[PDB]
Amino acid sequence: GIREKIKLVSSAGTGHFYTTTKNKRTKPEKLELKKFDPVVRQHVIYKEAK
Amino acid sequence: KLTKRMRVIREKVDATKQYDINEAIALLKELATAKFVESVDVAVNLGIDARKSDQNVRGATVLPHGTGRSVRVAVFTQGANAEAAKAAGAELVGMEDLADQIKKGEMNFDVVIASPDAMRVVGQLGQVLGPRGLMPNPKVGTVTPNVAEAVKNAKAGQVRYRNDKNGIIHTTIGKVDFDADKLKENLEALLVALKKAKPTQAKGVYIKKVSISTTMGAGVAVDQA
Amino acid sequence: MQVILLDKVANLGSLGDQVNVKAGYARNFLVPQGKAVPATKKNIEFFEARRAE
Amino acid sequence: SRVCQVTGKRPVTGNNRSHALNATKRRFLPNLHSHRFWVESEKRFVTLRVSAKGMRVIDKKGIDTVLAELRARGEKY
RNA sequence: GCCCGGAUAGCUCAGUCGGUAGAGCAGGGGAUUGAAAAUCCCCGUGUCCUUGGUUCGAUUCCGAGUCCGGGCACCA
RNA sequence: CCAUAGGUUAAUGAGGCGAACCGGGGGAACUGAAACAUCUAAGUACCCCGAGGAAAAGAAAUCAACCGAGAUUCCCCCAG
RNA sequence: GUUUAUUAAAAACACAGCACUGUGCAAACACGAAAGUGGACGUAUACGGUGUGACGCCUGCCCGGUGCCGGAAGGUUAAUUGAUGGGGUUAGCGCAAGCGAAGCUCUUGAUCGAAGCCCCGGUAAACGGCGGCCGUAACUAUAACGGUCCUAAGGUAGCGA
RNA sequence: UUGAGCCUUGAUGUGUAGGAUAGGUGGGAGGCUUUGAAGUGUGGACGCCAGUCUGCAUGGAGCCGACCUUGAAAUACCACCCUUUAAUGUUUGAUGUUCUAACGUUGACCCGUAAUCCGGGUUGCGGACAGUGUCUGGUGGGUAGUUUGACUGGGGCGGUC
RNA sequence: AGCUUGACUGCGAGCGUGACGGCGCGAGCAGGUGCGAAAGCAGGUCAUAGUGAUCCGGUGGUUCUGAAUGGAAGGGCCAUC
Repeated sequence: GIREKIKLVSSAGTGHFYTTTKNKRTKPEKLELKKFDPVVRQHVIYKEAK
Repeated sequence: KLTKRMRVIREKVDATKQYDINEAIALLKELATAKFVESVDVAVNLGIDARKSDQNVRGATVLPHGTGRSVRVAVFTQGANAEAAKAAGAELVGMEDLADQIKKGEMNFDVVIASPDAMRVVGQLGQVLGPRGLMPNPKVGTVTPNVAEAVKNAKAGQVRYRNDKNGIIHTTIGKVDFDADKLKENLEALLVALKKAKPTQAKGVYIKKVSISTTMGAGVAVDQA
Repeated sequence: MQVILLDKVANLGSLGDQVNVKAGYARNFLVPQGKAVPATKKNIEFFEARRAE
Repeated sequence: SRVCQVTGKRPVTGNNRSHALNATKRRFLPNLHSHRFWVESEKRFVTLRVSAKGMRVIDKKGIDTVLAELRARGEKY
């Protein structure tokens, strides 16, 4: 509970996305990190955060 | 309520009719019987929530035929930006250390522009420019390092548009003396602007109703599309 | 229904015309008495002859 | 018996399908109404207990056309 | 899950179509009576639940969120 | 008033019974799901109506798939 | 008087009486899918339900919860009605990516929307409730009395192991 | 006749400094008046009886704007509209009354028929209500089908899973 | 403390522990990255608890299927609620 569940979406044209969780309480800012992408096969920016 | 000079032109427009941008420009020229060159105005009821920051239509646009009027610009820069502002075409160019003198009696202008590194001095005491829409803001396109360009666009015929806290927006688009075709290009120049400034969360028809009018005249329904 | 009138009647008087009247005013007072008749296509032409002839 | 003397419609059995889908036998009692019809070919108020839809069928075909179908199947009015 | 309303001083609550937020309870004291009662008044320790937006200015108006009160929806 | 309702008489037929099969209108529970309501039991038991020697169905507004088949019904596969 | 025929005949039940409440006739109610009938071939001094239980003296305090009888500004709200938006198909237009009229269809569900509930005012001879902690009457003890506990009010008479 | 949406047409806004019952954004240093204005005199009317608008009319040839103030400046004029409100109209509904031809009639009368049933007819009284069918929400032990766990120093309680 | 994202994707011989389901470890290999001069290290956190089987649906991606054909709906697969 409390610690909601989010999902980082690929900034690329791909629809791939990774799942995870964050602390909406003290971390409302939009999360952004560079991870690998099985579709494009290249580390693309991953934003989107609740 | 109204006078004949107003009741005479009212019979020249059909309240229950949505004229076209091409038919509105010609009819508008017949809705100006005043004793002076009236200005063209176009209002529209944006289908957005004016009470939501993420849904505010504000910015600036350059008319393809100007506004047809002189716009005395007053820029406040610092350093070399002072010369670039003067040689640009600005009517008056005061320094940052002499910003209080303008408030005294040297307050005669239509628009004010300033540089980012000079917003902390003009920001304060802006109780005279804010309520008069003369308070420079990076949004209205009156606050940028390239003041030399900003002023040129304003002198060319650039008009600013900002929807009120009710959901309506009105801006000048020239005079009535202008030719029919001319006005059309100017009117469409703005219509395409708002559509570009339309918020992403904006739900429903962004353009609910558009109407043109003069200084001493009535309004006319026109299809923006 | 449409139905044709035979008598005069109120707000529809003409002594012969097709007016969209509710199935209630027709099948209850009009026809069931002698002031209207169902337009079964066989009557619209019947009374039509009365007009010309 | 509550059965239309024209359309022949009669109480059909069914089930009260509730939200939880609980079967419960029931019936759909026809909307019969004893109406007094007049015949111009007999000068009489022939009353017949027919349903709502049964009356409309008499409007198109005709009270005389309906009765003709009754005396044909033994129906007495 | 949807929607409306409520959360205001330590407690119980009144209030505004946008701006010095009051009353009562309690305590100390005062006024009043010759005096003890009563009565009346003064004295206050608030980001008006929390985070933003519009505004010269938000307890208000709007958006999101939380707790709580009412109803409905709710077949993994 | 006409006309009907009604009354009388005559002819014909019907009424009943019956082990099964058949069509149609009605239509469970126990039980199983190791409980239990969806579900299953079952459109089975039973009640009722009608008919025949068979009944019922039946001569495509059906299937198939670009090649055709050609009413319905019954049996065997398809296929547990 | 009646009752567990066949282990209980009793303080149980019934009882005249009294009270509340429902009922204006095609009554309420009851037996029935319906018709119909009973209630009654009666008409509020009637009838049905409930409660108590001759008589005598009397029958208090309390309306929050749960019910019943009414009213009602605002709020929420079913079926029905089907406003917009999106999607599928395709004549045509595009050399192609794509878009795409009419019609049809799927989906999404504004507006129209009464009760009800909440709310508000009553009713306790309705279902029921009618208790806790302290201060005090100048010998003790108790508490006429005065606050509080916010649950609605907190035991009149009489009686009492 | 009227409650609400909708479309034009007209009103409409008393924080404070103050010439004064300032709606917010924009255009805007002039339109307005001899197509007969201020300024006075009345009717109608809004209303916090503060003050203002307006037809008619008297009169007859002016009235204004940063003004020095106000966070924000014009009854100087003109637009897109909200708050509030009024009148035509439009649209979607609501309420009540009148009428009679369905329906109802356990009112009267006649016949079938020396018959309290029933059916037909006539008439009177109600009347598109009532009632009923379908759908829908609420209500619903009157009634029906069931659940309400198991471990456990017997079970229950407690606790546990 | 500086620099950053290996909490990455496709496998993983072999091995441990359970009736099973399941879970755990795993050098190393291939592709694409970060840090360091480099040798190398990184498939979350010292490790061991911080959890929810199935069915039924929603969302995005993938022409795999597309009940006459060409699509679509739906379904299956991957990610995810």
